[PDB]
Amino acid sequence: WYLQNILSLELLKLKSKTNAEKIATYRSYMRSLASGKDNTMSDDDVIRNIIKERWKTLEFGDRNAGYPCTFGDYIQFLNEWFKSLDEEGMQRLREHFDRRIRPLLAVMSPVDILWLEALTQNSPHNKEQLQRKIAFQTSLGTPEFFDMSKRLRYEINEDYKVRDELGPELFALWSKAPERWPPERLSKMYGLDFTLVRKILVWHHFKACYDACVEPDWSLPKRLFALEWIRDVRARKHGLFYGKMRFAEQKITFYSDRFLFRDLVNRREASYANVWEMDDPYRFLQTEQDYEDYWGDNYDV
Amino acid sequence: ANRTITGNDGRFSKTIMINEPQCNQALSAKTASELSKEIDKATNAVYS
Amino acid sequence: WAPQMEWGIENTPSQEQYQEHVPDTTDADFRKQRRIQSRPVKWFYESHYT
Amino acid sequence: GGPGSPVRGPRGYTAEWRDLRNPMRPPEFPTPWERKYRQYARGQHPSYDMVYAGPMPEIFPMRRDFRKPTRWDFHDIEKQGKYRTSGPY
Amino acid sequence: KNLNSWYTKGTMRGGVPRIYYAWMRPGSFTRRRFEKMRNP
Amino acid sequence: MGERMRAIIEDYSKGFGLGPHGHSPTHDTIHYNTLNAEGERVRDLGYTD
Amino acid sequence: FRMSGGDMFVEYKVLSRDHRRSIRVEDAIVDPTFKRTVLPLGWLELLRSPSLRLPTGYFVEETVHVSLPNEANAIIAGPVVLYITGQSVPVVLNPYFVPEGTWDMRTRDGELDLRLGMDAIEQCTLFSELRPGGLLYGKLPENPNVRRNESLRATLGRYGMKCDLAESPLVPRPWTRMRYMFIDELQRGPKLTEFVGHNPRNGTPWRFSQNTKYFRIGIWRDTIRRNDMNEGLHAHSSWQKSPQQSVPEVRFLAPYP
Amino acid sequence: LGWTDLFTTIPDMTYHIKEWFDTTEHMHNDAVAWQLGHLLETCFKMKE
Amino acid sequence: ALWYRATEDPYFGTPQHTQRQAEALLKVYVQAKQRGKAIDFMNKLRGSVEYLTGDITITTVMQESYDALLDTTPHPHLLTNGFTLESDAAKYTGEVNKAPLSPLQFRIDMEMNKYRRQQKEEGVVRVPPALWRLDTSAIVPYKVD
Amino acid sequence: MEVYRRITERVRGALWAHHGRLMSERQFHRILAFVYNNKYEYQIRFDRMEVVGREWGGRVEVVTTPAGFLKRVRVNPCVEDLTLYQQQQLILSAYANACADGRKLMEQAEMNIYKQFLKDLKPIVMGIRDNPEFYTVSENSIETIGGVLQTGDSNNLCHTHRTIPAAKARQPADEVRARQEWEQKWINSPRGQSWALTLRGKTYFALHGPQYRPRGAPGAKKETLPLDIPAPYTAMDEKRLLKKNWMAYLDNKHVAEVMWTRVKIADREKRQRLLQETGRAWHRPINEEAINRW
Amino acid sequence: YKDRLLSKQFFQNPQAFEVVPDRHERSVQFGGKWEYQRTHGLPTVDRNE
Amino acid sequence: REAFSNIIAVDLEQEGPMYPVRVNADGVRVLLYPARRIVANFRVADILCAFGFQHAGCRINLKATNNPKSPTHTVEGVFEAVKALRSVSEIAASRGKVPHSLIYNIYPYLEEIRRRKGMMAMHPPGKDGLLMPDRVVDNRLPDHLKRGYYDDVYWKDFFAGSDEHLNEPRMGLRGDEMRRRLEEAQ
Amino acid sequence: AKVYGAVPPLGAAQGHRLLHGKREREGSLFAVANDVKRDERLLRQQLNALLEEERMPMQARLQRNEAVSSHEAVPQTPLVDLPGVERRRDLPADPITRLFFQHKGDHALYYGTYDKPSVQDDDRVQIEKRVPRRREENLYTPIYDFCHRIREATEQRKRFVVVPSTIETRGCARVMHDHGLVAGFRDFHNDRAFAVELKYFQGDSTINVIEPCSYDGRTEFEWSPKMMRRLLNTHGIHNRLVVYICRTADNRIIDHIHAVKENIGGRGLMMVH
Amino acid sequence: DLYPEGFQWKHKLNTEYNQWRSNTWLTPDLIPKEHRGRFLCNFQLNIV
Ligand SMILES: [Mg+2]
Ligand SMILES: [Mg+2]
Repeated sequence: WYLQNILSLELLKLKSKTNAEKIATYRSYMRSLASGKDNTMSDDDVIRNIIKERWKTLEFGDRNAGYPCTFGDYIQFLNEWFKSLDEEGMQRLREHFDRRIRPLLAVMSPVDILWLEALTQNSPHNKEQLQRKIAFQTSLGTPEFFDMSKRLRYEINEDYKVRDELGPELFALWSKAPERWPPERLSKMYGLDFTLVRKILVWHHFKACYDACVEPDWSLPKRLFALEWIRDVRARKHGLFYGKMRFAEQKITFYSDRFLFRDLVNRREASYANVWEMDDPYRFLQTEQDYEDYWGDNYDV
Repeated sequence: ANRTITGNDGRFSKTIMINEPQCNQALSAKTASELSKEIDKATNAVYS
Repeated sequence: WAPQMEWGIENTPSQEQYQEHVPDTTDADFRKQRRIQSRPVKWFYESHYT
Repeated sequence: GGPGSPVRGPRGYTAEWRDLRNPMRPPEFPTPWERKYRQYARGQHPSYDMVYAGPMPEIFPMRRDFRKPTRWDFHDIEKQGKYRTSGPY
Repeated sequence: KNLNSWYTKGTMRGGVPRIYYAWMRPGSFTRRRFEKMRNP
Repeated sequence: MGERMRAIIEDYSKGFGLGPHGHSPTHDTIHYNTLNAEGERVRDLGYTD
Repeated sequence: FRMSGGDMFVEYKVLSRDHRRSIRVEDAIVDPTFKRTVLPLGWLELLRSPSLRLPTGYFVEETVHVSLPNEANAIIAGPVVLYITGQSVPVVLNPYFVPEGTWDMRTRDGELDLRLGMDAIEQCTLFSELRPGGLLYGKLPENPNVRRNESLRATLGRYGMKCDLAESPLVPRPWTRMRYMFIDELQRGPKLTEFVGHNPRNGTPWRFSQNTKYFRIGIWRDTIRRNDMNEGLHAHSSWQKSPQQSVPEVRFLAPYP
Repeated sequence: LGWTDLFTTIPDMTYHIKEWFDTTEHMHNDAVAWQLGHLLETCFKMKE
Repeated sequence: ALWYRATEDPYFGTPQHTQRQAEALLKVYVQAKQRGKAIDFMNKLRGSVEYLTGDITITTVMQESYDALLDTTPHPHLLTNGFTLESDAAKYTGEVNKAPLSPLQFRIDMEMNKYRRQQKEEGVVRVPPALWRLDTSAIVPYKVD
Repeated sequence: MEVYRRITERVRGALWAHHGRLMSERQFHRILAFVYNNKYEYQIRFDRMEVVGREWGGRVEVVTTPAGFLKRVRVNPCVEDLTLYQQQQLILSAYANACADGRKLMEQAEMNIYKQFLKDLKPIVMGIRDNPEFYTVSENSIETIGGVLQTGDSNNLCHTHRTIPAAKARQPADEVRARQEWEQKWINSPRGQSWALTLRGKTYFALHGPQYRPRGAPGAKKETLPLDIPAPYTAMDEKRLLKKNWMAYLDNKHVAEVMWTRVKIADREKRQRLLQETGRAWHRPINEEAINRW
Repeated sequence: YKDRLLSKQFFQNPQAFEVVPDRHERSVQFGGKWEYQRTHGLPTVDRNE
Repeated sequence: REAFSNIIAVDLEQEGPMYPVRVNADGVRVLLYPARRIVANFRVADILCAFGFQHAGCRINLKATNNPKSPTHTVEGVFEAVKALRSVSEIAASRGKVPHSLIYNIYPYLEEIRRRKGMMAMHPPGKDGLLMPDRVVDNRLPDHLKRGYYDDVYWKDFFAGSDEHLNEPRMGLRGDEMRRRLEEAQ
Repeated sequence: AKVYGAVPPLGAAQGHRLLHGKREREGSLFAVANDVKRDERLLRQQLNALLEEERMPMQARLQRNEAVSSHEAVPQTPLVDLPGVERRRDLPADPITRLFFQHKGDHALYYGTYDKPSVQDDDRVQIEKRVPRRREENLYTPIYDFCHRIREATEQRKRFVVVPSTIETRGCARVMHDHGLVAGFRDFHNDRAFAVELKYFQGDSTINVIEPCSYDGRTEFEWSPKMMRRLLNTHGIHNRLVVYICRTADNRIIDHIHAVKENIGGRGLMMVH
Repeated sequence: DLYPEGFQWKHKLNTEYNQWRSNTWLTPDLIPKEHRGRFLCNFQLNIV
């Protein structure tokens, strides 16, 4: 079933476009004029819709009757396949799970249980009473309000999309001499705050690495966040605990308004032979205690 | 230290007042080099 | 690395942890939420700096 | 060794005048100091303290923590009895 | 040198859950009114 | 329903840039189209060659 | 790191352990015929900074024959940090300090003929230059394990390389390994973090489910009279009236719902 | 001569600047720009 | 863990991995019927520094044991030496004698998957020339003792 | 930083003012990021060289990288006899004249950067004003709810300029294709054949042939046709936002509007100052009907 | 560059380069537990050029 | 509904009071002080748990036997106390001072102060970034002129159904597409 | 192979002790013993030096660096100046609108004490010293009623308070103004009193509570450094929120934070927050 | 941040957010007007 429906594209036929349709579509795609039909749907989107509804319309049961698969048959293939997984295989799996299932796992509700069982066409214990209960309760809202397909639809901060950060920026440069490319040069690219943009840079580096089929620098998150690293190390040594320091446990000292002046004139008057000296990753460290806190993790160093 | 320059700070505002009523507010070398400190330490402050 | 801390679930013996005697079997302690235990020598397979 | 401890006690130029030398003039034996250190030693190096560190972010999100069956989750009210179960664990 | 450990501070209430903040209070989280310039 | 209707409408229909008096439509002390003074100015003029 | 005449030249920075004292070296050969990196003996006193942890400047100070460069003709001194221009990670040598007589590299005017050995290559990204196809592979000392003149694809072909990267449809393409990247601030917001236990670190994120003894009467009263408010501990359960259940990683700052 | 834009007749202006910037709230440069600007327009520019 | 602790330990540890350690670990992987790890380890070894130095070497014993376990354990896409035929699989396969995979059909499906892939990625496929024919001459079928 | 961000906001704002197009925040910041990195490159290369300032006679010498860093100081033993104060001032003034020379260099460099930046903005800017629908009215013409009123005075003084040929479109692209047509016409001619064997010819081919760049050599390997981003004909960030969430739409259009207003206010301030400098405008409002009577 | 890159990619996983891929699972590594320090990233171009 | 009218909230950034709160409800003297954990009378305790306090500890009326003691008093006391509590941030602003916790935010600022030396500090000579309009530009065209204006750059009939870009929206259209408009009209 | 900072290449003719290795002199047990002891205490001395450089306060370091900076070869004599520039200036105040006149320091002979004040600021009422009418009553202190003045003036939301002027009282004011619990303060060199300007924020005061340490003058509380150190610690988190003021043997009025810094104990005055 | 922004998303109505995330939506009589659609939370009731 999986081979015929999902994997074989060549057997998939699409409704053929008329000539008028071909023209209107072309001229829509090449040059946009406002007020137009917002749909203009890519045959890519269409195709993927047909596939996902092929996953909708898949039902199990006796296959001497209509449907293709025994349930036992399905979980059998599933079991053979799950044992069959490599490292990056089950990595792809767990990513796929974190992206699709996991958020749904957070947004569920009793109101869905019937629908939740309609996926496998399994019959519940209480099915009539759940019919009644869920009917009465879904009565209290819009039908769009209650369907689990649409509950994830909006995401804050639409200016930077995860889809668009998949291609990492200027990867054809900082690949080739990663030392000449401190986090600053790239951080001018994003209109976000500091913690967020450094976070994003880490993700860029990792995506890039996995893309080029080489292993990523795991010391990179420690390098970009170095100040946060050392603050956490010294906090862990101070309050005795293992974890990451959170806000409640910060010192209650109140600095004066001008407290930063000394450091301000020290920074404003600094000077550097080259730009590498300006931002090297290790300028955070002076005493030996600094070097002992920064590398305590690698028993190599 | 000389009580030549004095100040008044509100939450978000800062007042630097030159006090030398005797010589008609004529700044000495020390007092001027001092004012260029109080002015930029008041001006580079966080809340001003 | 996290130092080992006393008065944990797998640390504390029965009578302090529960006021009852609970049998110590190396298999399936429901109270301790563990499925099974292979019981190697504690500091042998782990790295020493750890 | 502090303030409770026993006290330590105490025209021309002295012998402590000569050892001193201007940082403007090149010193005695030209020991290759690292610039960063001499910056830090005279107090002119821009500070990076623990005060400048924000939150340490979760970068790679761990795993889903699945519900671990406890003694208070049982489908029969009987299995959590007073004669058997004194608490979830 | 601070012998109370932040590791063990608290009282188990049994079933009673309480919230905690990873960093700041959630209300202070999205700053968009100064970011996207909606202010009087 | 009505309030967010109004919010969307007032936000989409608002003007921007500088007017004949050299200021924003939302500027603090100085105003434009007082008592439909421009509306009437179109009433009596009209647009025709 | 640059190439000329067939070999590498790297700038590096030698440093004491406390990083009090430092020396730059501009063009150093990267040569993997040296088991251990060699410096002029005179630097031993230049790099000695007697800190608190090392009352004498160095942890290790001894005499070795050191006849490899050219009976105790040299001195092993450790540990001196070394920062190479390309690399993010410091490399920590315990070098041979050689006097003038043992070996004298003055070789050209102003030029000290310093080079880097496998002491320091093992610790850098430079090490990946040591494998077949790299730029140091020619200069490895001859072995049974290292074939001198073979073409790269010949060598890797023997190790079992058949086609180009992900060329066969059976192996997934490298860049689909990571498709989605999870950043809380950019999408759906932060998690709602609760705990049952002593602290956030000592407890579980999970509340107790509906099957609890104390929750059953309450949940009952809550199913039957749905509209009025009900007393109980049944509030603390993972299950409740509202369509939004309490389970870990609820995104509560998300616009929808 | 256009050496400066600002002029005022108000007694003890300095106090009023202080107390005005006490009632102000945020540090975002939108806010700062408006607070400073409103101060200037209402007093130091001679509109009325 | 032991293999890491071999170079990590100050007191009992060796500076570089001895050959003894290598062939020992390999022997564990052979004796665990552990395929993936044996392959990856072998390749990692021949990519190490000790290998390039000449210190660790792949011997004939390691080599042939490696091959032994490579034969006798299940391969993901293919039938392996030391896969036992099942008489009763005829219930499904349709035949009692032969092996339940045909390398020819496997190759063909590989070609098909190659085109399906080029389509999934570029949205369009180049039609092969008329002089193009799949070369099946190099394929041999499964032999069974 | 400032001079750039002002112009970029000019572009973004204008882009939404004239046509209904929004620029993606992503894009807006990545322009600036490119300027920044340009400056950074110029810095990288600027530190390989040194500038020498010199004070009295030649007897105080200061060697400093153009960024203002100090590398060497040479001094006559004459100086050693002065005073600590005067020694300090002397060296400090040499350092100053060094920083002067360096800063002259850097400012040429920066002019160069500004030019490259403009050249990179040009397909966008000339993207918005080179369309058959684009227009402007004079800033002194009254605007009323129907449309814009006519400025009365000096019917000679208003001249409408037109950037577009009114007959069939000749786009910049046709001009570049014309340029390479003339390149080939010149090359393939007999006199051009003899010229391609000169030093001038091979300088031309080394700089401006990309086609002959060996595989793996830095730089573009084809000649590129000039980018065409016609503003009213290309949907950019408003269509994606309108499909996804209305709220982000309203916020981004709001940002563009605000930026445009701000730019316009700046232009009014500069105009006012230039008007005051030449004495046509007073220093406080003397005409209040120009404000209060609307 | 293409060869330095090729080699690094190959010693990352060999199973990317096989026409019929065998099981690819991570094993131990010879440099240490921190071996990524001596391995990672992409081959680097000489800085002069 | 009287309890929802009186709802209070608590800033949990600090997770418990950072100073002692000494406050009396009517006749009931209450002390809310910082503790290692939650310590209180069972009822007061799960009231303080209702706020999400980890580190608070609280006592009502010295000795527990002290008058007046009612269930009412026990509740009203702890709620009154909590309602008198000041958050640390609020205290810090109250004195016109910067909290130790919020200083990290200044870091990027302070960072590019340090990094502004050299070219990054440099501005283009001659150019302010403020470019005033001088002339008036209008490229608009009569419809018949733009009918075939973009035929070479793009396809013929470029402006076809475009309502904003044409004074005659229906020109250039083939009959079918003209019919479509009316078709949706009726 | 170009080398920077390494001074003449290959140094100059210096062999190590172990490498050169001249034949070891045989010292009598005397010589050897003495070598061992002098070089042992040489190492001890060095360890001391390093610890002292580690523990040096920043102010000390700055004074040192800028002292060396100005250092000349000859120790030059001070130059004769104007008749004086160095009179401490009088702090500015307005004569016409006043709490009190700012009295010149040039009049320092005219001044009285807190007990027997010289006639000045006649136009203003004079605060009276607060003393007990009978035996059982507490014996009041300028600190006691300083705190209660401020507390009551904070409850009535007043801008200015006239308050008793003694050494530790205006000490307390300077400390409170440091921490920003008080808008400002001034001593006019009026004998009896001086004035404090209160600060309000968000509609209530900046001062929650302000309390004196002792009710009597007959009771004097001494604060151990460990106690003042306990205050700073809220179950493992450093708390400077509350301020405690105290006298030192050195007659300084300090908060508990500076006291803990230099590890000195002091006598308690008041708490405020 | 004394007066934080809080929850700013208008994609649903206040009453729809309230409905989904809060049990308080089920008891409209027990809540005053100022808090009506304003709560996203579940409340426990304890009768003393
Ligand atoms: Mg300092
Ligand atoms: Mg009683």
